[PDB]
Amino acid sequence: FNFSQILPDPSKPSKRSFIEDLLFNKVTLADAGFIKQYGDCLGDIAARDL
Amino acid sequence: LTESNKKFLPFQQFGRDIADTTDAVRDPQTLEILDITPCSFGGVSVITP
Ligand SMILES: *[C@@H]1O[C@H](CO)[C@@H](O[C@@H]2O[C@H](CO)[C@@H](O)[C@H](O)[C@H]2NC(C)=O)[C@H](O)[C@H]1NC(C)=O
Ligand SMILES: *[C@@H]1O[C@H](CO)[C@@H](O)[C@H](O)[C@H]1NC(C)=O
Ligand SMILES: *[C@@H]1O[C@H](CO)[C@@H](O)[C@H](O)[C@H]1NC(C)=O
Repeated sequence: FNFSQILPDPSKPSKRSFIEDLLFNKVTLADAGFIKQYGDCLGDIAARDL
Repeated sequence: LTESNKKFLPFQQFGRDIADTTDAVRDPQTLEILDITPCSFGGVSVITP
């Protein structure tokens, strides 16, 4: 049996499998709250950032 | 109040965001556009035994 698609891949920076990487690419995570850390919000841009 | 690159129309004075608050103003003496940003804030948590 071939389990290389679901076993973790050490080449990635985060140890996730190929199918896990596919699911993480399929979901577009738009709710990144504390990734901004308010510095990028303090730098005000003319584009309407939600 | 910060300097901004907003291209105001000559008849426009104030700018409004999605929530209909004032976001950009025009300085009445020298014709310059200023962005208004709320001051720094955040949550405070206490970790204690
Ligand atoms: C188990 O499956 C993997 C993936 O199908 C095989 O590894 C290679 O994976 C690459 C993609 O990263 C493919 O392009 C190659 O065709 C795959 N094969 C080879 C020979 O390189 C792996 O060979 C399979 N192992 C077994 C024992 O079936
Ligand atoms: C208006 O549009 C031009 C080109 O589309 C751009 O260079 C300029 O910065 C814009 N003005 C703004 C965003 O105030
Ligand atoms: C008065 O307002 C005009 C309007 O543009 C400006 O050019 C001028 O510099 C102002 N004078 C003073 C003393 O602020």
